[PDB]
Amino acid sequence: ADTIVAVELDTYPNTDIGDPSYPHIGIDIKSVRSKKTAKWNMQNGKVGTAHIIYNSVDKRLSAVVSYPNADSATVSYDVDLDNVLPEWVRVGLSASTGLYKETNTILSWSFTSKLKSNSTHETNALHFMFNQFSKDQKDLILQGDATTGTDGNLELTRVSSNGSPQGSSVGRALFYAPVHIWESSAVVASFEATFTFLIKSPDSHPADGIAFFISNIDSSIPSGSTGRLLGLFPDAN
Amino acid sequence: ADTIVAVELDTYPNTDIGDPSYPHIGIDIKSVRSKKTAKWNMQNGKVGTAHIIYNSVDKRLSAVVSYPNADSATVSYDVDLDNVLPEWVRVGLSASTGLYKETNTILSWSFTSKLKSNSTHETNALHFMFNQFSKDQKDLILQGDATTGTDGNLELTRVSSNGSPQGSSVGRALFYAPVHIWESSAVVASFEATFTFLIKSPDSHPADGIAFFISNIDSSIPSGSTGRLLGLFPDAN
Amino acid sequence: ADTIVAVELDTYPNTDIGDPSYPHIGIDIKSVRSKKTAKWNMQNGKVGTAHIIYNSVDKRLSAVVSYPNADSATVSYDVDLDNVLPEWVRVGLSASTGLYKETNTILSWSFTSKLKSNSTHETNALHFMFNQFSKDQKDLILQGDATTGTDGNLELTRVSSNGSPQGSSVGRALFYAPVHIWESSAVVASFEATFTFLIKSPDSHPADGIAFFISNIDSSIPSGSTGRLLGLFPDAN
Amino acid sequence: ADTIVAVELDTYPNTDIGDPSYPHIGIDIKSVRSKKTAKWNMQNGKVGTAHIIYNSVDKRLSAVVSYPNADSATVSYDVDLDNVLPEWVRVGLSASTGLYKETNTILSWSFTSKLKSNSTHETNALHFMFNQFSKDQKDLILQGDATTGTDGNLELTRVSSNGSPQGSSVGRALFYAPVHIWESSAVVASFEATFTFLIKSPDSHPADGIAFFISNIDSSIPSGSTGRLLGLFPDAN
Ligand SMILES: OC[C@H]1O[C@H](O[C@H]2[C@@H](O)[C@H](O)[C@@H](CO)O[C@@H]2O)[C@@H](O)[C@@H](O)[C@@H]1O
Ligand SMILES: OC[C@H]1O[C@H](O[C@H]2[C@@H](O)[C@H](O)[C@@H](CO)O[C@@H]2O)[C@@H](O)[C@@H](O)[C@@H]1O
Ligand SMILES: OC[C@H]1O[C@H](O[C@H]2[C@@H](O)[C@H](O)[C@@H](CO)O[C@@H]2O)[C@@H](O)[C@@H](O)[C@@H]1O
Ligand SMILES: OC[C@H]1O[C@H](O[C@H]2[C@@H](O)[C@H](O)[C@@H](CO)O[C@@H]2O)[C@@H](O)[C@@H](O)[C@@H]1O
Ligand SMILES: [Ca+2]
Ligand SMILES: [Ca+2]
Ligand SMILES: [Ca+2]
Ligand SMILES: [Ca+2]
Ligand SMILES: [Mn+2]
Ligand SMILES: [Mn+2]
Ligand SMILES: [Mn+2]
Ligand SMILES: [Mn+2]
Repeated sequence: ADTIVAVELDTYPNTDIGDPSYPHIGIDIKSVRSKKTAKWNMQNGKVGTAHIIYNSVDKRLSAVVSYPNADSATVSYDVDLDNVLPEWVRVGLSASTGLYKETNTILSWSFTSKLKSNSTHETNALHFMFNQFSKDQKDLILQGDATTGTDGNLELTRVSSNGSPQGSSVGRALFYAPVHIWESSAVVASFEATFTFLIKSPDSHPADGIAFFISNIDSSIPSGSTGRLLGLFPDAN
Repeated sequence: ADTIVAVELDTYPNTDIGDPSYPHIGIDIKSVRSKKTAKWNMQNGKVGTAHIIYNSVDKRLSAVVSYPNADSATVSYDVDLDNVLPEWVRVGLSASTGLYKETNTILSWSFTSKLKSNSTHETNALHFMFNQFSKDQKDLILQGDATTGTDGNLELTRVSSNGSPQGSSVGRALFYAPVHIWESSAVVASFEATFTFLIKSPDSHPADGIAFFISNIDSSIPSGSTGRLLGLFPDAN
Repeated sequence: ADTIVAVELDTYPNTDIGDPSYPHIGIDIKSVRSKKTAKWNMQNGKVGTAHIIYNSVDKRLSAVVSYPNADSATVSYDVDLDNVLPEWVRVGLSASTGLYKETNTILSWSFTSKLKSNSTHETNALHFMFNQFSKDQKDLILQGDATTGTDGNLELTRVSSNGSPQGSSVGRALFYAPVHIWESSAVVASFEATFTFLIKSPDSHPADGIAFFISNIDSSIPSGSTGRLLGLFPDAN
Repeated sequence: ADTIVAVELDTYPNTDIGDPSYPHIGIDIKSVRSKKTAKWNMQNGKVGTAHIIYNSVDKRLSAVVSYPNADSATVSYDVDLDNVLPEWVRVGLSASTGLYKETNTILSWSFTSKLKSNSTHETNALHFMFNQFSKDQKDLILQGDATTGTDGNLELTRVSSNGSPQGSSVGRALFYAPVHIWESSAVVASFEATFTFLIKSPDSHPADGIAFFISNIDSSIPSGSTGRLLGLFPDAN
């Protein structure tokens, strides 16, 4: 199977697979059953911002999700990504819907990764910033139901011609270039990601969520990973 | 054939195809026969720096090449890249040797491209920076004789186990992700590239040169493009 | 007197001092009487974006001003800033009102300057980005009527408690640190600035405008420079 | 007195004030008696690199110091800078010598700070990068014995016309613009700094060290702070 590290923005409480009984953010290390979660007051129809950070000095993956004028939700987990991911990865966004549904609309996405050796200063970096998505956007790999360009946004899951979100949908967008996330003899490595999103739904209990993820380069949507599996995992183990 | 825009650092005067009678820098728009050149005092065995810039307001492709303590060489050409390149491209470095030879060693390479629409501020960007090259560097497409990792450098053309450069060699490195270089309704677009290089040779007249280039995404080394064709063109038309 | 280079967004046609008979953008080199202008269709009450660029290879100061869905206004002028400005400068925004008036509200302001020598690669840079202004924002020098913090914006000229703009107002904001804009032996130098703005007015002919400017470090608002002088010049020479 | 947070690169073991018995790196929060230290194998005459990082999610100040081909030294301390520093600060480098001495030569210094509110995305940033220092470098405040420009370097402490370091010296360089390091309602704030340095000495036990520091805006060298006090503190409390 793929190898996945992710930050989930999980809108739907699947208590039969260990979710808490409320919408939540979580750190997922090789399982949908998050290693750490925090309560998240998702605001239906408002634009939110997610920030994700990591560095190899502290070996701590952290995320903060906010809406204007409200308390943020923050979650952190101590993990050494050298012990989890391959050296080269792709980074992406994923989302899903199930019985219940929501738009999984990405309005912007930026990412930076740095890798520094002990040679003097000698540091490599990748940075991208999408504030407008186009169709046929050749620097993204779209998987499943994801589309780009409608109103300049990335729609990870299916929406009808008028903006009604559909159930049983899954889609992802991966940046085209591989990213060098760690190296045996690097002095320091770090990354950060930010995205803004609009989750809107007619349902009183929207579903299923959005995730930022890091995977093996050749990662693909696992069969059946709509709904609670967020396009990331083949099962709930 | 491919579509190529390039800045050549041309070490060898091929006067039978229109080169001036001295080493030179040049702007190449769909032909090896440069649209503009400037005299270049290449310094055998020293580390040089090349800077390339362009923006869609001025529609001027410019380059400056320097060595410490010496005068720089600068060349500029008015060209609207919308009229030459496809919207999506790859960017790369190319080099060659022929009867005469030189190392075509790249010590660093950075690139930034920005594309801004009239939506408020709404600007997309790509930036990469390689100050150390690794082997099996998955964010580069290596073509021909190019290799990475030896002493942390990118060797575009063949060098023997002790650093002796070989004749009749050609090689290129392209960044893996496509780059969005223009768009129909962009307000402004720009790019810049910088690389540092070490051209060393036992020959009194080193050959053939290094180029930074922008091409169709699927560009490959044209058959026979060693020597004076710099890995870029199939012929000298 | 101060030494000023500026890009003016001039909302009011002062034909008695050489303005064209329409709102316009202009390049001002040591005089309010622009060296080059272009027609500008300012949209009362809409958010606009201004981009300004310059580099020492091309020696061309260019600006583009846009509103969503409309044609942009662009102006360019060939000038070598080594011949006009001191080596060290401050950068800022200025605005004014006169008999007629408008809000001169800055929603965001970013700036980057780079200066590279021929030492290998050896390049210095300054970048700032304000997307929210606070009061008592210690990295800005506010002059005249300019205030910060109201709704997170920079109000260059006076606005009443309800947002009504006032006449006969002038104000400026300068970044606190001096900027090294050129050097005798630099290989390349460049800068860019971007700001977003909201000019709104009850008048059918709003006045007077906004400018991005570069000045001697100790620049101050010239006496009497409300109105057509944009907070920049002591007279219309 | 001033308020100081610093990362010390302490070359001389002052065991009478709590230093360990070896050269060390340390995190100093309002005292020269570090809250955390790590052993540091300083290499006389070699160029080292220091990296310092902090973010408000994790509230952890960390530093890593390296020389090519050797193990790095790393130290970290959990501290919420909101509880220690004023909202607005200056950032700087400091160094000293005493009875024993060393060059405290800075070859490069970069810094980035970001402050993001919950307004959508709305983030402010400052970045500077000095790879060459000039004299009369107007974006630095030099204090004490610090000078700039000799061979393009920043010499924090006194060196004779031939490069012999002098005892009983202290000097600092602060970036001119204040930095907004925290805010009451920010969602996330972060900073990073990197510098490269050359500490060379004729002494078998070089002294006293270099520090990166963050202080009240109006900070000045405390009287008598040569030697073990690193230009930072008035006493060893
Ligand atoms: O979209 C929400 C949720 O919907 C579906 O799950 C619901 C139901 O169909 C299941 O039988 C029960 C028990 O597992 O859970 C729900 O009530 C699935 O599509 C699921 O993946 C998704 O999270
Ligand atoms: O590497 C320099 C140069 O070498 C070869 O060209 C030389 C010779 O072989 C040719 O007959 C003449 C006339 O075209 O030019 C040279 O002297 C080629 O490999 C060439 O592509 C290359 O530039
Ligand atoms: O704010 C617009 C304009 O208003 C004032 O100028 C007007 C008038 O008072 C002057 O007598 C005439 C002739 O110069 O021009 C205007 O109609 C001034 O405040 C001026 O600076 C400003 O641009
Ligand atoms: O530069 C090293 C060190 O030198 C001086 O301290 C030495 C000596 O003069 C003192 O009497 C003893 C006891 O405190 O310590 C040293 O051996 C001072 O300049 C000191 O600040 C500095 O670290
Ligand atoms: Ca769930
Ligand atoms: Ca040639
Ligand atoms: Ca006017
Ligand atoms: Ca000490
Ligand atoms: Mn969950
Ligand atoms: Mn040529
Ligand atoms: Mn005018
Ligand atoms: Mn100590």
